Amino acid sequence: ALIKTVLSRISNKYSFATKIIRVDGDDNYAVLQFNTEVTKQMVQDVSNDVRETYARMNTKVKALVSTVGIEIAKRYIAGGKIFFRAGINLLNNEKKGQSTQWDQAAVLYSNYIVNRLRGFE
Amino acid sequence: QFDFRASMHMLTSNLTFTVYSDLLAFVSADTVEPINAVAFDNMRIMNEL
Repeated sequence: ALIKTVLSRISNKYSFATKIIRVDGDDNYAVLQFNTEVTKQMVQDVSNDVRETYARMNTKVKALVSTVGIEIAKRYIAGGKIFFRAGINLLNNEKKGQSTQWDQAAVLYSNYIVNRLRGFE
Repeated sequence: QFDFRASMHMLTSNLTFTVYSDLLAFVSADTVEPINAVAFDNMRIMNEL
């Protein structure tokens, strides 16, 4: 609802079709299509307008506008490629688990495998 | 021999103009709704529903 309202306000200064809006947990992203090829000034203006429109509702947003990739909590796309952060910690844990040292060794190997697949060997 | 008077020529050019490179940068183009896009025979490209 909030992003729909903000995009409605942003349409005041620019003509665009909202292709998709996605609300993925800790991130939101919307793709806006224009009748012209995107310029530097268009990107900067859209970013500033989104930030100011969110501020109009007292929402503090760092509105990042790109043409080629995004960076969200659970993945990021660069150059048409997808990357997943390999930041699973092995020798440190967020909180004490309710498992055994055997199961924690199994989880340690599982985390190592996931990190290796994501590029952290 | 270099004759100063004989070597004077009045070169003529345009006073000023602006040269452009990408003409289509001046054209903003949009598409109609794809559901209503038509083919050469004036009918919609896709009619399945």
